[PDB]
Amino acid sequence: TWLSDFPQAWAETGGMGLAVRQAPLIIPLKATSTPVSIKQYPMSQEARLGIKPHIQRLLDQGILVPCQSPWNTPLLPVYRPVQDLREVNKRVEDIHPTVPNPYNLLSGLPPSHQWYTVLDLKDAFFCLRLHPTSQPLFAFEWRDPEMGISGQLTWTRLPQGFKNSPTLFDEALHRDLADFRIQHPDLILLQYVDDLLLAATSELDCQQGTRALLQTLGNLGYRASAKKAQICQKQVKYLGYLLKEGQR
DNA sequence: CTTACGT
DNA sequence: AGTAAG
Repeated sequence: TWLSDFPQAWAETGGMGLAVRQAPLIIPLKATSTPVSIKQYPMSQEARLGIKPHIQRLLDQGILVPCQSPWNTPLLPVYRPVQDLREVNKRVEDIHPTVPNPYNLLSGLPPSHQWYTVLDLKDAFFCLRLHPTSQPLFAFEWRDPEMGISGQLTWTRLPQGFKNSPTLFDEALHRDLADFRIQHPDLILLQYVDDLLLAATSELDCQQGTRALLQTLGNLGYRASAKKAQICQKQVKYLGYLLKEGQR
């Protein structure tokens, strides 16, 4: 089965990812920026208890670490933690947006390629490391009033809610898949951040190309959702479109 | 929580 | 001058 054949490639079996070929990212600030420290709006016990197991898992995974930082932005409970990084985003230097819009991306799908595999990378941003010099930027406060600990945590990986994460991830995965494209010039590979479409001429070519892509992704440290994967189908859902007999 | 359009 | 998103 596709599951047991590629244990490293699936999030279900391969552990949390880590893009081992990608250097830890340095996040340049705008020329005039200084740190901003926003105090944490008090959180209800219900919200804190809802968020806590997620924080603990991220700590265990090394994705969060304790820190002391002159930067601080608030968490809101939505329960899962959502960080309001808008004041950090304002102080970080802009980069050119290189993620194509889905309409244009899909124009690169020729009618000769009607066998599809769609993969969704799990916890994609967390696969990219942050350089230690840039980690303090993203700090937030975490307290356990029944455990005594009251200090800051920050991210060791590219965080959710940071304005440049989608573009930085898209560019990093493009670098890591450049050789795959060269070794498989008969295949079409569309990348939209963490959403991938592979297109082939035939069921066999799609099967072989999908095996090659899963092997490559897992080897590089990325992880795809086995649950959501659409493997070697003539009909798939990709980026909100239904892809059927060349249409859409 | 806070903060950035259309009647 | 009463929605969506971090």
